[PDB]
Amino acid sequence: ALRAQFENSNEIGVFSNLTNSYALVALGGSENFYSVFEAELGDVVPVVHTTIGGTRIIGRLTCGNRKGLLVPSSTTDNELQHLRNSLPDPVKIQRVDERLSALGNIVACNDYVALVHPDIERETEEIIADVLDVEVFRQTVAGNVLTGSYCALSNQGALVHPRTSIQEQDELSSLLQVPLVAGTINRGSDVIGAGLVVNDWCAFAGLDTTATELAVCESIFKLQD
Amino acid sequence: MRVHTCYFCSGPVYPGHGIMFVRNDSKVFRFCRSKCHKNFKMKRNPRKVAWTKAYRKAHGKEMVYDTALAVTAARRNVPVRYDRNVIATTLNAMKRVSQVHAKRERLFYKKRLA
Amino acid sequence: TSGPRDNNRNKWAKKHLKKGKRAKNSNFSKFLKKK
Amino acid sequence: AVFKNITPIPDVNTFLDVVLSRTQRKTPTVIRSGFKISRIRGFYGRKVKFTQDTITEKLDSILQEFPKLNDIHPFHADLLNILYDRDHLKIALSQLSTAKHLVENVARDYIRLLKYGDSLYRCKQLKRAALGRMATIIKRQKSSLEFLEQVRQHLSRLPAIDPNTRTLLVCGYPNVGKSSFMNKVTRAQVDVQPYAFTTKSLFVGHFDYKYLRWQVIDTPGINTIEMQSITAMAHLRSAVLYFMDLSEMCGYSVAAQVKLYHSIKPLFANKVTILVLNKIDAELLQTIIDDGNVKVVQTSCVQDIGVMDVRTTACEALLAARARPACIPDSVKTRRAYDANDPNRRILARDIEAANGGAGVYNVELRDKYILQDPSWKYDRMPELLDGKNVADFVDPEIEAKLLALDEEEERLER
Amino acid sequence: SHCKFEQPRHGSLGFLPRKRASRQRGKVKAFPKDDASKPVHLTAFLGYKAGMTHIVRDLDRPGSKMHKREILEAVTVIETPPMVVVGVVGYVETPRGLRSLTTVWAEHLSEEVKRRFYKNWFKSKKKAFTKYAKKYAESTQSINRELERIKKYCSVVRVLAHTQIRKTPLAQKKAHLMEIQVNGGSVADKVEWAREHFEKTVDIKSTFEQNEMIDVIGVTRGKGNEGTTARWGTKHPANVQWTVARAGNAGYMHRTQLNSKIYRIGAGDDAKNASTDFDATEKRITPMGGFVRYGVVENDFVMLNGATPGPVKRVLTLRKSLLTHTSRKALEPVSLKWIDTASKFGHGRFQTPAEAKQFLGTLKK
Amino acid sequence: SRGRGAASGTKYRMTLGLPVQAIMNCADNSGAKNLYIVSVFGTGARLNRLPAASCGDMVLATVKKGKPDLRKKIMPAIVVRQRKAWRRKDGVYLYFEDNAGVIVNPKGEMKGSAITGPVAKECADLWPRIASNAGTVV
Amino acid sequence: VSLKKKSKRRTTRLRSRIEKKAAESKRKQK
RNA sequence: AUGUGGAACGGGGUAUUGUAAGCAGCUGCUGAGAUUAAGCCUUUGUUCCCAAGAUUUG
RNA sequence: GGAAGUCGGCAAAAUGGGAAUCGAUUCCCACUGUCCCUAUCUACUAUCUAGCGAAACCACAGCCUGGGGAACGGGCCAGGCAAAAUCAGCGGGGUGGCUUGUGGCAGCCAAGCGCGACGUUGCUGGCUCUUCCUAUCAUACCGAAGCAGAAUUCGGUAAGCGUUGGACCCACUAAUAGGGAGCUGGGUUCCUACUGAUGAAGUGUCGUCGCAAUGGUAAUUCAACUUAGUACGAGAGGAACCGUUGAUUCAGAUCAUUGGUAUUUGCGGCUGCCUGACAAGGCAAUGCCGCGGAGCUAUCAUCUGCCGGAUAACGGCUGAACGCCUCUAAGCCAGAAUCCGUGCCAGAAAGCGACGAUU
Repeated sequence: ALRAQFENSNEIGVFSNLTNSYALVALGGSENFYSVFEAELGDVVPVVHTTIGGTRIIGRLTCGNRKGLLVPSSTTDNELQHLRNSLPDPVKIQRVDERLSALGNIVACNDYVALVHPDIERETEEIIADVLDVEVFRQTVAGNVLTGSYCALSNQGALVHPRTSIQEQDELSSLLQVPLVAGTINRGSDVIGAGLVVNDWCAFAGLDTTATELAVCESIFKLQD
Repeated sequence: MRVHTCYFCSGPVYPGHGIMFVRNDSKVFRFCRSKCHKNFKMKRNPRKVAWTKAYRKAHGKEMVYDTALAVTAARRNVPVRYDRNVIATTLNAMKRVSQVHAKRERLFYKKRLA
Repeated sequence: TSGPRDNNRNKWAKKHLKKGKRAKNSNFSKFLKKK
Repeated sequence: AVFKNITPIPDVNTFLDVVLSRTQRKTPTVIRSGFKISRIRGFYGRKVKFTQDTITEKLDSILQEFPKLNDIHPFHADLLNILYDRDHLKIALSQLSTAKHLVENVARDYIRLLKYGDSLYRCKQLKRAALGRMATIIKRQKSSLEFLEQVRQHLSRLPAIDPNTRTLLVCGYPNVGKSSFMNKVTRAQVDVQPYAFTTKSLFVGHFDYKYLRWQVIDTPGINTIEMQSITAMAHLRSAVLYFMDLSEMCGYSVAAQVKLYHSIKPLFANKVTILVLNKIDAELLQTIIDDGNVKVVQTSCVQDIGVMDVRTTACEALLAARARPACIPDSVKTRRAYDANDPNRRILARDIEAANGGAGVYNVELRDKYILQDPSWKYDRMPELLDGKNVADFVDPEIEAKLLALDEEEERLER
Repeated sequence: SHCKFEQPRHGSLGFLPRKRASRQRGKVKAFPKDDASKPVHLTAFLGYKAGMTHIVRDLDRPGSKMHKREILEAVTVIETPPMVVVGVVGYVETPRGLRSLTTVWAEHLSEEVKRRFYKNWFKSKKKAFTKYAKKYAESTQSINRELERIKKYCSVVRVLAHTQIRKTPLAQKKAHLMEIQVNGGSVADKVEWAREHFEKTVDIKSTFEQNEMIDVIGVTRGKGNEGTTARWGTKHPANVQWTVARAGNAGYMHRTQLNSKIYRIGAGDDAKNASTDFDATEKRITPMGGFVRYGVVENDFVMLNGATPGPVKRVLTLRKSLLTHTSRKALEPVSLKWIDTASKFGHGRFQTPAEAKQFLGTLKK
Repeated sequence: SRGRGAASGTKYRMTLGLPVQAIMNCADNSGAKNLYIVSVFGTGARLNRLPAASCGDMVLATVKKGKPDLRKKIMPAIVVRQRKAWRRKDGVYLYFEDNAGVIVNPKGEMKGSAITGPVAKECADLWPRIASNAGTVV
Repeated sequence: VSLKKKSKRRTTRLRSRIEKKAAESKRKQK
């Protein structure tokens, strides 16, 4: 568990997306964010200094896992070509003709199971299962539709709202086959996805995250070893 | 940098030219010029407006299909890694599209003349 | 905020002109000058 | 309670000079006898009113910035009691408010008489009569303004306390190792000197432990300092951290310290005290140990041994009183953490930046990291459009084969 | 009594009088400071505003909000055929100013520059410079004397150059003749450079190089006599003062646009000047259907950012910046991605007739 | 400090099409329906010029129609959609068919949870919270 | 140049008024 | 004031509108027809006209 | 976008209308160039021309600054200045060297000449407009303060540049500082100036290219990235200089793109009218509607807005006066958005140079 700030913002999930096979960072701002990501994942997975549609919210615009990556309709051809050249061959990239352009807000996906916005298109769901090779389930998180923004997923742990009930907690854990904890990030902000990006072996949160919150994320993600 | 296709006339839309309209269902329409934009505002059906390629192709006035060169064009949603040999011989395939499509364009209208 | 008449702004503008930031103009002039 | 936000109080002379200078500079100055009497009356009326407004504006600023002793946490109210005599402070603040009302009354009275000014002179002296009375009113609070400024200066020095948070009060004999324990536990730089009662006032220092922050407040050793120390523990949800000189190297007898702790136990009740054996490296204690709440932890002050253990024990006592195969890469298992000083550490784009002109000048090459069969083309420009078609729609690794298949087909059509 | 509600002045006092410019050609009221450390180089050029278009370029502007994105910018296209050097003027510094000591002319003067000296070329007997040509042929030692005078006494060397207006598709036949100060080197070096450049053409390829920052100067469009509304932007006993906004001439004033960037210097003989590395698609800078009210560009051309004073087919002067200014906008390179050559005479929709013909069906004609 | 409060990036000049007194649609799920524009942040001293806002600008808003407890606060609002056509710096002209905005605190995180309708990318970039809680960003 | 804020030269009413009221001052002190 | 001369028309390109009259059998001729410089571009096209009258100038 | 204008829905658009209170008022909805913020189009006038052709008014006229005791004026005094003849606009021109920031009564002293200074003690009208002043609200730079940092208080130089939008109220803003020298509401019962446009004339004539005396002058503020979660701080919090990127206001341009405008009356559609009919066209004070190039235009579109000296507050060097000291007396250094230039605009129509031809 590490603390980082993009520019002077506590939301690093918005400006970056992290998987178990690659990292994506925003372009045009301060590369200190790219510098921090390279300091921990430079020797493990490639780090791509990319934008999506001339935009820096790539974290909440693109959802992906260790296998595949998705981009929205507004993704330019040049940027898509840039992403393909940067990423290694065993990783596949896919454009999505989805009405809900914010893929990072409508899809929360780990390497094996993904939980999606309830009103996603059938064609989007089919191509998600084809590219991501994960089981896709339509459900809301704490009565809230933005699963990708309001829930963070990893292979060994996950987080949701503190507003969720215990029975919702148990049901979500049972449907995801991964330990799940009700918590908060960045000192009381209930946007877990926007404030946290996690791979299977490291975690990044905003610099305003409390020590208690970092301990919670470390405890659920078993990152001490 | 994409030379899109207009919703109304089905013609090319270069950068700078035309209007982009986003509807509440997040659908994006591109209009090449003010004529097509205002016609869209009055909601005139392209299939019933004479001067549109959409009408011409849907009324039998344009080719049914042109499987030119075993492949003609597509909206590829899977990007392909950059290669010179691929990039140069596909530069040539571009042209080879053009003469073949130009040839069939002459033949079709000659057939339609009689 | 200080304006363009600022003596400071003039001073570090002069500092920029004192260094290689204007050497891209010297060799630029030399290229056409020689050709 | 951050008391630093109080504006500095000028002495009576500067206050009057600032007010009168502002009246002169911000209000019109020139008038002639030949002007309509209404304009003359309005002219001097503005100066009297403007001077009234400046005075109350300043006086209200004082009255609002000072903390209302009744509405504040009784820890700070009693602390301000021992230091400042709430009655003297309250009298001083009430004198300014009574002054404020008096300044308003005189101005209202003289504005009212000015409505009847018949000549440029009779207005001139009402204004002079006005401003002089406004000034003589202010000159009478010389003592009150001077007192409040002294109170202000010492208020800005006091530490920002927060009894709501978890705390652990440290009190005991003067220079009995409590200062050393506070310095070792918290980052606060508490001065340690051979002079007795070096800590004239309280010293608050935060310490992070058990995923929480505790505010350890060190009190004066045991006068006004002793009274302030007593009131510090009077109203605070915290535990006592008494340090008794085991070897009497601090100059205070162990029996005397035990007797003092027993006497002060009435105020130390409802807390988990500590029977610290200070200066361990450098009978009566049985009665203190009989209480049970005090933790007998040796404190080798000379050797700085046991301070961490005592702090951990005190913190614990205070807390008690209050298929998914994660395929981590093999390089991750042996990745050297990026720490700047080491030479083996690789470089980052941040360091390339400072070398190549810093923020705003360095152009990061996006293309510099492409997985690509060559590093030379790494700056090439890929054609995007050609003759109304994108090159992108046609990029196919087997596109040569589709072209040859085609060749055969066109050769068939021409024949 | 004071003004109750104040506003900034409706005009600019530094641009009045708003009178018609006494010239049609842009005057250079300041040439860049000379330096003997750098030897010879010119400092200005003369072109014609053909028309303006828009381009798409990738912006490599570090720290910008749109770093490494595709941006659209309006660009002005000025046709710049090479200019013929026909004279040299020596200027001596005096306690009364720079005074033109003498002038030396080339032997062979084209009809282009000869038309400048007449209001009616056909009626004239064309006697100008005839005796000058005679004395040039007879004795070159005299001409050597004035050049010796220039290199011995004069401190500023300027070359009289005229633009080949015949090459441009302009209906005007008079060539525009102006002085370009030869900056750099010793006075002798400038005099020599002028001598070996007599009667030869100097091109924009040798004056400017596609990345530098220049000042473009010219006479603005004429809007005629106008009231206070559009001339000035308008919403105690005395006499009316000069500061009061009044009704009069609006337009046709001598103006100077500073900090203009050349995005491209293209060659007329090349047929790829409108094509970029991202575009291919063989085309010329002239838009489909020709430039509106100018014609077809067939010579060297310069593409500047933004807009330049004056309408189409008017003469502009392009000078090197007087003062160095190393703003990263002035220092960054330019990599064009696409140039628009669709029909500006209406809502054009096709770049070239070649690529229009595949989309359109077989026209009966 | 409210003016550019938590912007995380500068905004390019955009056509202003929502002056004061404008009435415009609420876009979040907090329960408010309509908004009335009271003032716009970052307007200087221009004589007679009506204060105006664009996409991604922060305004002072009053909920004309909506939930009563959502009202009685002059709350900051982020204009996310605008009917007036504006030039995106890449050259394309954009205009959404309705004027929409979201109720937000002065810091820059809204009271709502999900945005109904398209979101301008200019709005989503000056306000990462809106981008985080947006459904479709165009 | 004057190089002053107040003119050193005086008006005829002003110069006449001095002898008007300077004499009265001597009358008053008498 | 006999010239890469000018002008009036004509063709072509480019644009605007939207598929004409008629021939016919909505469809085909027919993205046709009409307009296109009056402050659009071009012209081996035809026709036509100019090496003239007056005034002031050392 | 939708009365944000105005004292106010005056006037247009909705076709004017729904509910309340006493036709009026209010409210909610609706509409719209009243407004943000103006742009475009048409006719007439104004412009020029041919003909015709007045009147009011008229001591004489026609530049400004200071003074002329007043009444300052145009004539007088001292200055700035001052070059024919004119054209089109617009209407300007037909009473103290006062005063300012510090109240009234009594007593005690007492420098001094019965007073007696300072002290000291006793008590209750608003809508738009050019310019100037500094007595500075903000911006620039400084000094002091418990001024750790941030934020802030007071004071100095400083008028270069800004000082808003709405019904004292509430917002924005860096700030909403104070004053000097065309119009409307409630309350009492000719010439001259300014601005543009020509224009005879020395210098032989006509031109081309230039010089520059002088006059004017322009840019202003904010926040965003590092530098930073660093200096500082127990902590809370948390800057700056260099470098870079945008925006507010202002100024000057331009029409590639976008919107607007329609007499392209360009094309098409609808209604009615006109020849027997299939057709054919034409007409309707711009019949109505859609699109509509070109032009014009929009902070409704795009572009552009720079560096050299001298100083003020103030910080110092050497150094006397005054055997020490001292930023000052002789000298010197650094130093503000300040002053002067550069740059930008005009070009003396009575300033000038070079070149070309010369009946």
